[PDB]
Amino acid sequence: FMVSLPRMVYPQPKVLTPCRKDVLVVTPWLAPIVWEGTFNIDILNEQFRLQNTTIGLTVFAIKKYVAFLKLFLETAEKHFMVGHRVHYYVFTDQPAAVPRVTLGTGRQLSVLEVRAYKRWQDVSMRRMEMISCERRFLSEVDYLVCVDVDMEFRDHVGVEILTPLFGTLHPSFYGSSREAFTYERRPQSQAYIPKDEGDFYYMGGFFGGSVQEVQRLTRACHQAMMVDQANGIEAVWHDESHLNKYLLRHKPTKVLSPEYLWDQQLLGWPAVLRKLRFTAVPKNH
Ligand SMILES: O=c1ccn([C@@H]2O[C@H](COP(=O)(O)OP(=O)(O)O)[C@@H](O)[C@H]2O)c(=O)[nH]1
Ligand SMILES: OC[C@H]1O[C@@H](O)[C@H](O)[C@@H](O)[C@H]1O
Ligand SMILES: [Mn+2]
Repeated sequence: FMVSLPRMVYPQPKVLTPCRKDVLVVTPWLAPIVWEGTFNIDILNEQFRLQNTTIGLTVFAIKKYVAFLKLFLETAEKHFMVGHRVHYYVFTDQPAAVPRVTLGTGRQLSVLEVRAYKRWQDVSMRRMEMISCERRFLSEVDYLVCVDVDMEFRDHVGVEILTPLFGTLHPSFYGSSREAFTYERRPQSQAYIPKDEGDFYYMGGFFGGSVQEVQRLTRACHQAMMVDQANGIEAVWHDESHLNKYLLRHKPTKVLSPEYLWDQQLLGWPAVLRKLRFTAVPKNH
């Protein structure tokens, strides 16, 4: 049950003027595409705080990638869901290497020890299995957001993203035609997508939703990866290829624009991006 919003004074939405004319702001299945200009964060904050929303954030930091946690967590404290309840879940092979970062009120961090795989591909792929921590998340958070750790927040990432299921437009492909997308193209893989299919190319480094929908997604991607392994095939972009297949066949209820996962060194700051909110930290692969 949702109580009434309080009185609020803000600019009237004008029906005969779009918030953004340069970009697509709603998918053909009526899911908002979240860009700056399209939302009033004060209305959204009221709606979500009145539900006492708790957001879980998962991040994996295996092997050398523990070095990214300090900046990731400190910048998450300045920009990710401030004002709301947040539970960080740090999955790592080295619990003693997790930095002690100071958290704001209503925010907590859990360290979850996992095994390290040798190949960076298996580390990245096995997050789907590891996420699908099932009973624990249902009890502790309302939404789960799953991200890469080699990143920093530079601007607001808030409750405008929350919805039953979302993916994020990959920053290298948002202007690309679908035949250029790097989907898995071999019909022998479960992740296969033909050249005449595909809405968007979603980034493996930032997806989320309600706990139920995220567990559906991660279970389905982990089962599809197991089928490929048993067939001796590994998708071209690993868990990202499987997430793309899943989101083609289960449309997300919101799509985040590339504001939400950007790489300034590789792609600069185009005018269609008013804000760069969560951005790659340069590293040597
Ligand atoms: O040795 C590794 C390799 C991968 N990762 C995790 O898997 C994510 C995806 O891998 P990566 O960021 O290397 O992929 P890229 O963004 O460079 O394509 C990393 O952000 C970490 O969260 C990790 O922790 N340790
Ligand atoms: O083609 C897809 C690839 O695009 C890269 O630009 C990104 O660094 C990889 O992680 C994978 O997403
Ligand atoms: Mn990454």
